[PDB]
Amino acid sequence: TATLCLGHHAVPNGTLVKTITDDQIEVTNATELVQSSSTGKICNNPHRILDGIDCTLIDALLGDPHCDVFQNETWDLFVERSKAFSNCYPYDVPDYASLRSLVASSGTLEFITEGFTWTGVTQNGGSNACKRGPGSGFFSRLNWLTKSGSTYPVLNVTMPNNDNFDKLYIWGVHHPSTNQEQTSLYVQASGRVTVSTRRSQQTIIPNIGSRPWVRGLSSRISIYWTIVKPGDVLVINSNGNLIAPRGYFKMRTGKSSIMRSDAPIDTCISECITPNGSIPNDKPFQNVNKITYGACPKYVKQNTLKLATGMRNVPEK
Amino acid sequence: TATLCLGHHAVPNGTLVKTITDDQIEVTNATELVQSSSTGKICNNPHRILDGIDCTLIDALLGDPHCDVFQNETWDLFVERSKAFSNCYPYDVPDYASLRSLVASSGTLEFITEGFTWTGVTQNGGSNACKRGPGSGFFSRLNWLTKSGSTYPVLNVTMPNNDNFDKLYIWGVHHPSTNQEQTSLYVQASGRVTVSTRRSQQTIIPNIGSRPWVRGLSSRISIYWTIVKPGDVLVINSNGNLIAPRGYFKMRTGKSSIMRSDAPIDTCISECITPNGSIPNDKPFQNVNKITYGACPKYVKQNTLKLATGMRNVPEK
Amino acid sequence: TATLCLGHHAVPNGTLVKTITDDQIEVTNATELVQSSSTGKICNNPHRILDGIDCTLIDALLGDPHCDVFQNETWDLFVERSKAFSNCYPYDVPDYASLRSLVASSGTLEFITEGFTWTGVTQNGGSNACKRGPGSGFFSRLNWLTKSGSTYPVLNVTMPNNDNFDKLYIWGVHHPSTNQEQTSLYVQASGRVTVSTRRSQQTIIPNIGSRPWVRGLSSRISIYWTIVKPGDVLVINSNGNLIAPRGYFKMRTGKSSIMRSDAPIDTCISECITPNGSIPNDKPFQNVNKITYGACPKYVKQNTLKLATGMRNVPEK
Amino acid sequence: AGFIENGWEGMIDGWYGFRHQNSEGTGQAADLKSTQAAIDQINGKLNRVIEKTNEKFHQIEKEFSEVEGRIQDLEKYVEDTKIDLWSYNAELLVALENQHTIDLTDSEMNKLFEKTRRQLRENAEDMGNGCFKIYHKCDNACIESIRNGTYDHDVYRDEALNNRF
Amino acid sequence: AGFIENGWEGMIDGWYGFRHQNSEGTGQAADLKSTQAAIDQINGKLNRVIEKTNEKFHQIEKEFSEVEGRIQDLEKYVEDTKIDLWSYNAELLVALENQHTIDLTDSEMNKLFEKTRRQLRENAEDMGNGCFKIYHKCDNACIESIRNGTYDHDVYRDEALNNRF
Amino acid sequence: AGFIENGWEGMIDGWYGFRHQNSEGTGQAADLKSTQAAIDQINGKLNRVIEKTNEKFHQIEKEFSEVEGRIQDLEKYVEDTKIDLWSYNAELLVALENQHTIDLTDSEMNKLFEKTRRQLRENAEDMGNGCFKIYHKCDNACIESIRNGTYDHDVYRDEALNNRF
Ligand SMILES: *[C@@H]1O[C@H](CO)[C@@H](O)[C@H](O)[C@H]1NC(C)=O
Ligand SMILES: *[C@@H]1O[C@H](CO)[C@@H](O)[C@H](O)[C@H]1NC(C)=O
Ligand SMILES: *[C@@H]1O[C@H](CO)[C@@H](O)[C@H](O)[C@H]1NC(C)=O
Ligand SMILES: *[C@@H]1O[C@H](CO)[C@@H](O)[C@H](O)[C@H]1NC(C)=O
Ligand SMILES: *[C@@H]1O[C@H](CO)[C@@H](O)[C@H](O)[C@H]1NC(C)=O
Ligand SMILES: *[C@@H]1O[C@H](CO)[C@@H](O)[C@H](O)[C@H]1NC(C)=O
Ligand SMILES: *[C@@H]1O[C@H](CO)[C@@H](O)[C@H](O)[C@H]1NC(C)=O
Ligand SMILES: *[C@@H]1O[C@H](CO)[C@@H](O)[C@H](O)[C@H]1NC(C)=O
Ligand SMILES: *[C@@H]1O[C@H](CO)[C@@H](O)[C@H](O)[C@H]1NC(C)=O
Ligand SMILES: *[C@@H]1O[C@H](CO)[C@@H](O)[C@H](O)[C@H]1NC(C)=O
Ligand SMILES: *[C@@H]1O[C@H](CO)[C@@H](O)[C@H](O)[C@H]1NC(C)=O
Ligand SMILES: *[C@@H]1O[C@H](CO)[C@@H](O)[C@H](O)[C@H]1NC(C)=O
Ligand SMILES: *[C@@H]1O[C@H](CO)[C@@H](O)[C@H](O)[C@H]1NC(C)=O
Ligand SMILES: *[C@@H]1O[C@H](CO)[C@@H](O)[C@H](O)[C@H]1NC(C)=O
Ligand SMILES: *[C@@H]1O[C@H](CO)[C@@H](O)[C@H](O)[C@H]1NC(C)=O
Ligand SMILES: *[C@@H]1O[C@H](CO)[C@@H](O)[C@H](O)[C@H]1NC(C)=O
Ligand SMILES: *[C@@H]1O[C@H](CO)[C@@H](O)[C@H](O)[C@H]1NC(C)=O
Ligand SMILES: *[C@@H]1O[C@H](CO)[C@@H](O)[C@H](O)[C@H]1NC(C)=O
Repeated sequence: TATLCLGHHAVPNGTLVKTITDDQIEVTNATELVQSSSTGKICNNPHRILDGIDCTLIDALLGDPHCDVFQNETWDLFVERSKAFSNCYPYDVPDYASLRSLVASSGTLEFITEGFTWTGVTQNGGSNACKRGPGSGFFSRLNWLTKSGSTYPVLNVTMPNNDNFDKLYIWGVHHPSTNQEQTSLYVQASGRVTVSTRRSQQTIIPNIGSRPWVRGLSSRISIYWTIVKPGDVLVINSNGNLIAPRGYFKMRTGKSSIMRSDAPIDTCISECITPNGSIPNDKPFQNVNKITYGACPKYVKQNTLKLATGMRNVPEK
Repeated sequence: TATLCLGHHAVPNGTLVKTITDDQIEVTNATELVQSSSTGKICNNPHRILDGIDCTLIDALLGDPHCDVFQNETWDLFVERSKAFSNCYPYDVPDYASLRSLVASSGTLEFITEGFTWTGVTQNGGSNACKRGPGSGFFSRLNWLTKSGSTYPVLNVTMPNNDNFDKLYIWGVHHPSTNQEQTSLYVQASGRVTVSTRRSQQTIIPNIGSRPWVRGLSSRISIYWTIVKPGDVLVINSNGNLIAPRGYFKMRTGKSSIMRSDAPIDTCISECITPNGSIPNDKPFQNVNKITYGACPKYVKQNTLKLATGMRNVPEK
Repeated sequence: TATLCLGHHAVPNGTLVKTITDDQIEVTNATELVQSSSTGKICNNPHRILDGIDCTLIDALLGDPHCDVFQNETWDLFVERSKAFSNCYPYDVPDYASLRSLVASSGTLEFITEGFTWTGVTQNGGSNACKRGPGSGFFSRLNWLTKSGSTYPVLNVTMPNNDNFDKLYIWGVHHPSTNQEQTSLYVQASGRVTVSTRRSQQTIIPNIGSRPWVRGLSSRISIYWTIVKPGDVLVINSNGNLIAPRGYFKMRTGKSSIMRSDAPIDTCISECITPNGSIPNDKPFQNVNKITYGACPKYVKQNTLKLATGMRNVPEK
Repeated sequence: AGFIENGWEGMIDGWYGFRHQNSEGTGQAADLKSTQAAIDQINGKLNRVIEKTNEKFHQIEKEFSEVEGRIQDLEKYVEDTKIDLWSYNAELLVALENQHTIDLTDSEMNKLFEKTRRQLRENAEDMGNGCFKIYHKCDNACIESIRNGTYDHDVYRDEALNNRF
Repeated sequence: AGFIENGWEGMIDGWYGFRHQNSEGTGQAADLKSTQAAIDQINGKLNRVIEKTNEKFHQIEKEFSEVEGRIQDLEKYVEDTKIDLWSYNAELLVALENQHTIDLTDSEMNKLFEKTRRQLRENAEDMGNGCFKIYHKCDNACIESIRNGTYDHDVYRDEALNNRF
Repeated sequence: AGFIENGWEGMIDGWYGFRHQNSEGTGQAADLKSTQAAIDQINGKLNRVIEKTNEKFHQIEKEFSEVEGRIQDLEKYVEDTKIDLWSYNAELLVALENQHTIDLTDSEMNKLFEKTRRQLRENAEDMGNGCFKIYHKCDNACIESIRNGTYDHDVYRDEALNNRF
């Protein structure tokens, strides 16, 4: 006679996995399905990464003197840093988060200057709170209009959209610290700014008073925006406190976004970006972050998941 | 001896399905779980479908002269068309989307006229921008109040809810194009409209100025609404620019909704409506649209899913 | 020879469960995975439960005379009752729901009085609509400022945050019923209240007019709030209608929340609270409610789910 | 097995069955009990066992004609999240259901085989091709007795064992 | 099998076991190793293997007393979406878990049967009713030897084969 | 089985295979068809069978530096809901996939065993330890014939049955 024995391989040291019927079963091999680490750096390929160094996207949009390098810049991902700071005339943006989202998803700061004509007013006013070069200045994409001589007319300007794309207009309203400023700056006891299209309008009333001092100023500027579609018309009506647009930003649609991260950017390639740096995307899940951009693994709570890649390991003994 | 062979059937041409262990396995039969097509038409049964032909729900609500056919109409589903247009005094609705949602879910335009008494004012003013018949007109559910003789009193009117249901009041505020209109129309340099209940109030200040011309007018009307519950009271206070309610809409709860579609409506029966037309609901999933109404299959990305309805197909060879 | 029979146990009366291949299969034993009932009572352990008896969280926050017992109180869960009512000067809170959420999640009404100095005005005004003791009164955390003698100066007060935590300030704006009240109360034809920080500002304009009568008053107070972070500064500017803060609420982060329930509270222990009372948390699912607090089972639609805890039951016959 | 080597394209009166060869020639018949059992399990599964159609009415807007900011971003996010999760559920469910259909139908075939093998006992051998070699003369009445569960192995052992050994 | 024909309502000392008849009369005993194995798999499954209770605190409002418009519509939508998905997970999970419980307990029964069959080797025949016919005298000590895994088939073949053939 | 008692730490040319002892001494060889079948099923499963990576771009904000009220509460709620559901899917999926891997690899081992048993027919006995006792002289050429599916049981029965009985 003869003996024919059937069997399978085993390994000296296997690994444990979980099944429906068993909490821990040893298997010959298992792989890891959760990516739990990053390189600590953001890769600059294949996506276009724009490092706002000390700028926020809104300061870059408005034209803060330290952000002059971002004029007409584009990105797939705009990266904000914790060290970013503003250094211009103090301002606020009602619904800041929406404007930040609109610009971030458009993906561009391409700006086209338009021939707005403002008559009977002094154009291009600035402040020592926004120095540009050795003297006073202002945001590069805004025009601070003030009285001319002893008057300030009601401004009524029309700017039609005869193009085949949407135009984004950024404008604002000045808020003087006192009654003695509003009548020396734009000779008006009660200003108003109205900006409208064929479908909607926004009217803003300035609010006089001292705020905490920021960069030497107790006054503020509020930022507002409007979108004009092809065939529509932009109309601006004001009797004081207008921080006029100088033109429009071209709007786009696409894959562009924004992230907050202090990670450095390097010469490597990775499709998945998290605020902790780029991660591999060769696993179905990750627990590095919830904030991701690009071709990323799904975020899960688990730090580890082991998937058997082989059979039960039963040692010889 | 004898031979007894056991086996199973096979078919000349089977179909492929996916399993956990196999990417493609041939089976005798398989069914399709994703509904990927529509008839291109909306069925008028069992649901009540209201085709707004050239009307939007809001124009039907306000009383645009082309929408006079929708007075006191009801629906389970209101259908808006891409060809719909407005043709009345130009207007805007702050938070348009919420009003559209409220009315759509109520499911009715039933309107009850109330005995509001407006004294010292001229009632029923109209415009050539909203012609009704051969002459001027206005929205049928609104009352444009203007000066009487040389004055305009402050209007203070009270309308209690002694009923057992909620009342929806639609009202608005006029926005003149100029200082020379507001003092000839309702003799007032600065108008205000305040509408309130025992729980909340809304005060609107009119904004003077020219907007782009729509149907010959540079002026606008803003639409606002309030809901008065049983036991509450409606109070209206104004010193100019009031587009008064003429009564209230009766509010209801239920299955009613709204959809945007250019699909035609026909004499067929289907429980599931999508903007591409009605679809069968005999499959658990569909990929026709994400916008659905009624007893619909779940929307999935997949264009196809095959479910084996039989065993593996192994041909004789 | 001999017979050796192999088999398994059976029970006289088994239970039915559902599987992938069978709609109903009898098994020896099965357990219930859906918790479908409550005790009808809320347990006061391990969580700290604060029964607002006739108070809402906002009345407790503002200082309604019936809620004086909740001063400096804390909770893990604040419980509102359907019988709760207000009994003070009539008020409204724009975005009521957000303030209710902020306070509920902070978990405390700890209040610190600050040395605000209001000069040229009369402090601590009250009303017969908010009686405290036998005479007139007001909300305990607010200061109603009115004219002094024949004047009312513009108030400009600064209160810096030099602490290491966020400060919540509650303040409001008075809305007189008439032009004959606003000039006798705070001698001003047009009041305004501006409250600001280094990052944002709020300016409120009062609205004159009669509202439905509540507790004998046709006038109203609107409630607003602001948060001042460490290093920031609170600035208040007003020329009339200011219901001043008396200090700040200390903000916290944590597990605290709010629930609406008419269930009584008792001396028992339970980690899961629903508005129908506490429930056991020894099952993975529940269908008692969707509103839960603490270590609760997941809410499902199903009233029952049976999980086999044993084998198929096949009776002897 | 013979049911691994192939199926029968010539079997149309059921899903599972028998084919035979004896002194009277050849023949075929479906087994209706295993055919119906496989069918009942499948018809159940193809029905609303773990899922059903839900009826929905008023819902959020899913398409937009304007750029709005935060609320619209959240509405889109919520809808995309819902779709990804239901698309996942559809893939997993179909692959699980198909895995179970293949396994239940292969098992019904193996059950019929074991059922037959123990009826035959020692009077037949498993040839490794889904067939049993019966070691005694077994005419058409005998084959039907095996097919309907009434074969008595005790009246054949004396012949069958002589032919096997 | 006999374990398909029925279970034993008279077996209370375990889940799986043996029943026998010999020259000393009849008897019964549970098999504790297969009983415990089935129990351990089940007790694991009934525990937090793929799910656990999460502790939640402040959340969105889920009930409303007023008609608000878009935000409320989105809040309701988000909550309904969550409930439909968890209700689905509960149906699929329970049906999968029950499918696995039935399959693991049927398998433990079949494992005991195969285990017994190979201990007996050629000294017994499978009668098709979950029973083995043992072809040699097998007294109560013999039956326990089979039950505890110590049966030596080599001391019985000479008798058992004479009785089988 | 012998494949339950243990695996072979000495088998490195495949996953499943044969080990033998005969008159020429001992030896070992992997079975490549069952090894590859187990591998193909696993490599498929480890790939994007029921799931794939989705590419996402602009999304909602998930972290906040300020206390905002209702919108922020809803955004957080939506994200937590998404995470709990995907975390659940990951637990269930991995446990199901691991359950299927163990079951398919145990089944491939049992298939090789049954395949061998029916090639041997009556010329061998199952010893209960994953081994077949072959009752005829079977040299290295014979063992390879069994291993590659060409063993002819009809040329050995006359010897094998004399040794078995
Ligand atoms: C198994 O791993 C341990 C460390 O966890 C090590 O000490 C041991 O030597 C390893 N054994 C083998 C056989 O590789
Ligand atoms: C086991 O899986 C790992 C991946 O985690 C792989 O690197 C390794 O080569 C595999 N080993 C075998 C024996 O296939
Ligand atoms: C931005 O692009 C426009 C395109 O017409 C061009 O006119 C303008 O000069 C560019 N500005 C900068 C800073 O390059
Ligand atoms: C108002 O208060 C600020 C401090 O925040 C102070 O700097 C400013 O001079 C004050 N202005 C008036 C009107 O007195
Ligand atoms: C990176 O991961 C850590 C957890 O280890 C987390 O605390 C941190 O917030 C993540 N990165 C950022 C900047 O979001
Ligand atoms: C199978 O389908 C193909 C077309 O895809 C057809 O050409 C072929 O003739 C069909 N074969 C049988 C046996 O029906
Ligand atoms: C196979 O399934 C289809 C449904 O896709 C059905 O129409 C057809 O009749 C079925 N055929 C058989 C053989 O049952
Ligand atoms: C609408 O219904 C009310 C119910 O009282 C009725 O008075 C009114 O005349 C109806 N209007 C139309 C257009 O039918
Ligand atoms: C304001 O500009 C518009 C063009 O949009 C024009 O029609 C209107 O007459 C102008 N009005 C004034 C106040 O000059
Ligand atoms: C109908 O389906 C198509 C995809 O083929 C889609 O583009 C379209 O938007 C759908 N219908 C509507 C009007 O939503
Ligand atoms: C089974 O339960 C029914 C009630 O549903 C009862 O009448 C019957 O007597 C019970 N039978 C046994 C054997 O316990
Ligand atoms: C069956 O399960 C229930 C829990 O529903 C338990 O109370 C009972 O003791 C169990 N019975 C057995 C026989 O284990
Ligand atoms: C609330 O706590 C503060 C802490 O400084 C204390 O000054 C104040 O008196 C306390 N108030 C009450 C009602 O206990
Ligand atoms: C305004 O109407 C109310 C009733 O809501 C009344 O009590 C009040 O006296 C009226 N006031 C005026 C200004 O006549
Ligand atoms: C308690 O459960 C019932 C359903 O029986 C439900 O109607 C009720 O709303 C729940 N409790 C509360 C107060 O939410
Ligand atoms: C089985 O078939 C035989 C031969 O045709 C017949 O005599 C017998 O009565 C049948 N038994 C049953 C239960 O149908
Ligand atoms: C098995 O049972 C027999 C008879 O009772 C006894 O002699 C033997 O020692 C037992 N063996 C074990 C391992 O329990
Ligand atoms: C199987 O092995 C034998 C002995 O080595 C050899 O003669 C035969 O040709 C092989 N057959 C196949 C199909 O490889």
